[PDB]
Amino acid sequence: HMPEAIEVRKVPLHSVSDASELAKLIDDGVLEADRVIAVIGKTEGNGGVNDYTRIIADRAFREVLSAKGNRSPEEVAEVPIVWSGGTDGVISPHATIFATVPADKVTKTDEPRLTVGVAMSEQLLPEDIGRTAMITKVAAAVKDAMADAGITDPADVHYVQTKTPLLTIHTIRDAKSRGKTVWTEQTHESMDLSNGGTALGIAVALGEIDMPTDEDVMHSRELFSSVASCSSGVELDRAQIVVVGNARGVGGRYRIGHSVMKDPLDQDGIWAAIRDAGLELPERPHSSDLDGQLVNVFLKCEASQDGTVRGRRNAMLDDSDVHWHRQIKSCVGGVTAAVTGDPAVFVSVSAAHQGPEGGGPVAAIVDLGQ
Amino acid sequence: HMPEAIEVRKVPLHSVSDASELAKLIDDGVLEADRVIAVIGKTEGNGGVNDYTRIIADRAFREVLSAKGNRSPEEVAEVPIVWSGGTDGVISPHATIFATVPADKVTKTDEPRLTVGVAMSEQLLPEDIGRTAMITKVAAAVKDAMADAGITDPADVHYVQTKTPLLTIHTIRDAKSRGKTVWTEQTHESMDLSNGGTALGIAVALGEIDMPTDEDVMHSRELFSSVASCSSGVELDRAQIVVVGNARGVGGRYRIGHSVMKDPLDQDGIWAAIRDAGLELPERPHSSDLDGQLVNVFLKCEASQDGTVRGRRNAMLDDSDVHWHRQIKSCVGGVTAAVTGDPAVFVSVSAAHQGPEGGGPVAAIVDLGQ
Amino acid sequence: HMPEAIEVRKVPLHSVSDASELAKLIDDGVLEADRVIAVIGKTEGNGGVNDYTRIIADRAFREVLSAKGNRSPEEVAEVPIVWSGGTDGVISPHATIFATVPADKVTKTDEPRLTVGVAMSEQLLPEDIGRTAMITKVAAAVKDAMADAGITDPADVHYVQTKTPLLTIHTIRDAKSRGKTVWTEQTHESMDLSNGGTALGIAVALGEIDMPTDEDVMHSRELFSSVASCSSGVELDRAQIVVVGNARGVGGRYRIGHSVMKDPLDQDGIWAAIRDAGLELPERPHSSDLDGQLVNVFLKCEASQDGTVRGRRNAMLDDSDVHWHRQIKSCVGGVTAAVTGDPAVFVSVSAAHQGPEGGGPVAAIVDLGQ
Amino acid sequence: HMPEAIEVRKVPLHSVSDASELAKLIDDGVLEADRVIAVIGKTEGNGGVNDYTRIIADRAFREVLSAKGNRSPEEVAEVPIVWSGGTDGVISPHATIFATVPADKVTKTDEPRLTVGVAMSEQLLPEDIGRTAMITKVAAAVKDAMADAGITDPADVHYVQTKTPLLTIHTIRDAKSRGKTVWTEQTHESMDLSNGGTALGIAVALGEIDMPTDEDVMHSRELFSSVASCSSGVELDRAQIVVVGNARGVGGRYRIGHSVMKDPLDQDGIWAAIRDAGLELPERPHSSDLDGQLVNVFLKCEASQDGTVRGRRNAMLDDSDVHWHRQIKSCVGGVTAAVTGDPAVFVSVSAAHQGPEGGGPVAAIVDLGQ
Ligand SMILES: NC(=O)CN(CC(=O)O)CC(=O)O
Ligand SMILES: NC(=O)CN(CC(=O)O)CC(=O)O
Ligand SMILES: NC(=O)CN(CC(=O)O)CC(=O)O
Ligand SMILES: NC(=O)CN(CC(=O)O)CC(=O)O
Ligand SMILES: [Mg+2]
Ligand SMILES: [Mg+2]
Ligand SMILES: [Mg+2]
Ligand SMILES: [Mg+2]
Repeated sequence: HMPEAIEVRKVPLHSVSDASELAKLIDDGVLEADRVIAVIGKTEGNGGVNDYTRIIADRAFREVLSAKGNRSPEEVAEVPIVWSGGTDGVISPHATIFATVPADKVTKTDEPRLTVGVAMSEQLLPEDIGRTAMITKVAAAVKDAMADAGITDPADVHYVQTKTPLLTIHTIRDAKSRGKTVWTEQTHESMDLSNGGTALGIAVALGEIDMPTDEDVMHSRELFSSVASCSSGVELDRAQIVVVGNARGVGGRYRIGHSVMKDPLDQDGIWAAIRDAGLELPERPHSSDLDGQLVNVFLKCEASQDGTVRGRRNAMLDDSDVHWHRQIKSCVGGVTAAVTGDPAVFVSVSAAHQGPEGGGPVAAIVDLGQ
Repeated sequence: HMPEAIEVRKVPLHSVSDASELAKLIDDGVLEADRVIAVIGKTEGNGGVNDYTRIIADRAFREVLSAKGNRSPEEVAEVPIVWSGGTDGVISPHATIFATVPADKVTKTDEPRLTVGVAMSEQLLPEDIGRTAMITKVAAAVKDAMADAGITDPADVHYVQTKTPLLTIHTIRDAKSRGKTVWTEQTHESMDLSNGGTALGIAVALGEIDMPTDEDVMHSRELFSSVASCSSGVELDRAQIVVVGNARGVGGRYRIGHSVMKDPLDQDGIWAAIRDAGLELPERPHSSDLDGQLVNVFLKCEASQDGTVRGRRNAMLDDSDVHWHRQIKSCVGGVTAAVTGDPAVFVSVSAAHQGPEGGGPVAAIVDLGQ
Repeated sequence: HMPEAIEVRKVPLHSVSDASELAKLIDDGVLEADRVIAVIGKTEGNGGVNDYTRIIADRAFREVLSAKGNRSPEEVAEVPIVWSGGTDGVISPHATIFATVPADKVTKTDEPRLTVGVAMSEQLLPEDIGRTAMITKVAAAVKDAMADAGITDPADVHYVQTKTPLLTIHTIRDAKSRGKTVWTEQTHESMDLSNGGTALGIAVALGEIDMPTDEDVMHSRELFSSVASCSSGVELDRAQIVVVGNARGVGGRYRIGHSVMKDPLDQDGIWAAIRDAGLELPERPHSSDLDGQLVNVFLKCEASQDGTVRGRRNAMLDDSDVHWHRQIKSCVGGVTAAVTGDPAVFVSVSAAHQGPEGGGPVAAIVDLGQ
Repeated sequence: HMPEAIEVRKVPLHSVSDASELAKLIDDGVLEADRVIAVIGKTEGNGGVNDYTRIIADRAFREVLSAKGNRSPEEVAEVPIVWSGGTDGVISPHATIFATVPADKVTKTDEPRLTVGVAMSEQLLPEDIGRTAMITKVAAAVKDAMADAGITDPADVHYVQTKTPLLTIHTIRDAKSRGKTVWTEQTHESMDLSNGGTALGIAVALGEIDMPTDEDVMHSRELFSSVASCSSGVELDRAQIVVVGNARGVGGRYRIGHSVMKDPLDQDGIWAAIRDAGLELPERPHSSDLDGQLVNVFLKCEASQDGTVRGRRNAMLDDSDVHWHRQIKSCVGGVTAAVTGDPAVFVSVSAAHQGPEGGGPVAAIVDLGQ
């Protein structure tokens, strides 16, 4: 329960089943396998429903964690690992690894430094998905995780990465066998609904919004969290919550900060996250100012329902050829990598209630040590 | 033959068949229909072979030019109009209109101001496409156009927008009936080949490279033009050349400049084009510095054959789901619109021999008047 | 109001903007432009939202009808013309033209022969779409059209081709300005909802089902019409109904029949439609038995929500790369063209409440004359 | 070297990583793991370059073969397993398993019964791919495999399933380091080239054609094998050949036959393969005649370069949205499954020199036992 200092490393994936850079970090003593508490990565699949790159990476990474540690494959299975597929354009497949640091390697400081808390919610039934029961169950797990990270002020929470169930053929039918209804009968739509409801639960937990109603979900886009990054996948019947923020008195060399991207072109929002994280930059920063101190950024993007960016129409929402999810991801990947100078960026789509409409939250993790 | 001063206006398309903003410019006396000499735009189709948005726009625009002028529909048919389809991500459909200015509306100056020259090459036979016969025929038409713009120094050419034939079922077979071979038998590939060969012809005309050989085409990517922007489409059996540069002693309020984007994230390359065009900007510019003085940028993009950007792997070239053409366009659309602050940007793909590999030329047109 | 004898001709489109075969039929005296009462065709676009091939064909065909007749372009605009885009696989672009026959060219018979009735429903408001108000307004227009065709027994209705509104940004917002809700906020989904609600209205009008409830729409797939073929498109704020059946005492040389395809592979269902239309065939027919007597077939297809065909799983519903609409269309295009021997077949997708789940209605028009 | 009797079983895949039906066949004593000599299956990925479903299935199947047998994972790695991805439309993921039968389970007969031979070619260098060196190396390995199956008359070869290298970034560059050229620089194209050259090598080995020249490859489509089914994938630097035919004096209960599909709608070609395999059927067969005696069919399909089927134009080759590979696969999947009544059919694309243009070979394996 007490927070520990964190080591965080961003590593490339050299192929779909590659975990060799994790293995290397362990071999070289940078981190200990059994101390890996979360992994959050980008994989090269389509970013849709039938994206099998997520399970390939998952197997490769868990295999390393089981092989190089004393944890059993069962214990290793409980480690939250979130793979956001789809690396359209320049986005480079990668994983960000979070591990606790042994006491004999930390210098405690009163400065804010990175902390991580993890929680699983109560079981999320198909008829919960996208409705206020999901919102309340999420909210309670987010408070659990926040406590687990040592954080009492929501202002010190900067990034809440989640994973929640989808609605499948199997679960839609289970609901129906019990005389329950589901919000939608399509798998694809349910990913966006699942993320959106979860986001609302985050927003409620952190005091960003009042408890909303069922009719708000997917509709009242003015209600949102400024720190939620939600993902979904068949593997669970609960929400997995990873809270990332800062705490004082922990030590460590990393710090997290955040802002929002107001729209897909809002580079200044990204720079604002980096400054918030504690890097001192010029008034007009450039990627060349970073000198290896930016570990990663994590952000959400979306096409707004109004079909416009900076007053100009685009055709993303009507495009039956290439889903707007993939279009906007590629676009924002560029806008983001142009700030960071590094195409290994965590850029995710499906952003309902995650940041303002047409935008998204952005978190930055920086290295403030020697 | 003598150059005239140019008025250039960028207008949105509000729908696929909309030319109302052109009609408005004519009604309001900004330009005269019969003085429109070129149009270069972005349309909302797929950007591929079966993109019928190009012909829809074409009809809409030519209808206005015929209705509001004294030119016959035949004369109006000779006006070069280039539609680059595919507006992935935020890119906004639009057209940039170039028109000559009556003598009683120009103040002649020795400063460099925008000039346009136009030429059609000799007939380009199917077995010419992608080979040195195309290169030589292009080169001669580019010299013709350069002369037509009043430009003697290639250093004053900043943007050469072209349109060249594709290879179709019909033409591949014509070649064969005469006992000729073609470079490739696939329509899709032939668009990229056609643009690449044309680019080489531009590079030869301007002294950027020595005359290459057949085996160089599509292969020697170190050979390229820094001003070529080439497009292709079934409508022609000749190359249409639009040379855009500057000349002194013409007058007008617009000026063009250029640079190259070294890779997809090279915002500084875009800013370099804008400075070259004559806008004085801060050392680290931001879009908010532009205050309506940037008319448009025109640039090419591509995924490099090495599969990497700033040393990080991406999976664009292996992606059988969404062609890398569309991925990179969306990405670079974002990177570009982030510089200009305006999603109406001319961003095109198919860049062989147009700028360095993985990059492309970028031209900027700025308004230096009151 | 009284029914007339019908001439029906299926013509290819040689390109996206080609109506030359219609022009030819008129020039050769096969039919009169002013007597064309409906056109139903397949166009080569993507079959999705951003399919601009439908408007191209529409313009080309209406231009012929206005040029070669005495009807004004306004009157010609009232002719129902339905374009179902997406010709995946072998499906060949084409149009089926229905025209009335002058009295001096008909031999009246008591045999059932083809008749067509047309109606427009009351205005369909955005909050009607997919709900019982749509169902009732449709139902009344279907009764209107049935009467217009001279049909009193629903058993003589074999094919009801419709066109209904979609929900757009504009209409979703109009609803909201009046304090109304809409069934869904996504354009793509609303096409399927619009067709499904319309189908239910057809089923109610013909006595195939009892009046359903709002919650049935898109959900109770056991409720369906065996003759409905519904399509949607922004051009209208009403439903356009084309009823095609038979009546006795009219004359003419064509007759229509129908059945259902129980699943995507149900060739026997197609053969059953052809027999029902009045062609005498062997017990096990083959395409070579048809000898030019099959004008066309018109049918719907879909992937079932259970993810299976003849007890075998497929992955259509999870496929984020190529929408199942396009997969199933291509599949059923083959299965269908294999029966008819002619790839010009009207195969459409979006089949909720149109035929049993995983299947669809199929109608056949045959030539029983000399 | 001497041929053995063969047991062949077609099993579904219930998910991407499922080999449970293979495991079940082994547990139930139907076949022995160590006697599995080839597996040929369909997987649910995109059927393109970035199809990771093939490696998932591969791992799942080899894991079973290693776990349930005495072969080492190294020996199990030598078993030819060919996964053809892309199950567009109704096609159901599945694997066909071939195993030898112990002598105490066979009744020797002079009737033709199924035999399998396997060979690996000499190393295939990048500059071999698509050229006559590939053709000769293939041809020799096909003769090797034919001998390994006990077949001296090519007329007894009915299906030759292969796997050959692609050209990658890595291999294209290796070629270049040795001062060699490659046929094409694009991975996607090289899959089709690789299959086409291999097919030609099969055709040469079996006496179907004379040795062709480099310029014939991909161009002279009148040259083809009537039994070749070629696939490609990064895993090899040699061709893997699986010859399937019949031999007399072996015994077993299965027999193979073949024909060709002349075009995508040629159901009679499929029925001809089934008859050739030895099933007695009515003059006009129907799927209901099969009564469980059809194990599987294996066939190739393609869009012809002339853009037509049974004299009607389609738009497959110009479609930049959904590649014609996927369109034609879905179409032919339907046409095929309609014959077999079973959506688990091996339908593959990339058919240059495999069957006539616009068509493909089709082989059928039937169970003639009790
Ligand atoms: N809900 C999700 O996981 C959305 N994912 C889906 C996927 O990862 O395949 C896309 C993304 O994260 O950008
Ligand atoms: N060769 C071309 O015209 C390439 N075009 C093709 C098209 O416009 O549809 C894509 C682009 O210009 O970005
Ligand atoms: N609702 C529709 O019109 C469905 N359409 C959409 C389209 O035609 O673009 C697809 C089809 O008819 O097969
Ligand atoms: N060359 C190949 O393996 C072609 N494959 C590619 C793949 O399996 O992903 C498609 C098919 O076999 O139908
Ligand atoms: Mg948002
Ligand atoms: Mg380039
Ligand atoms: Mg149905
Ligand atoms: Mg073939």
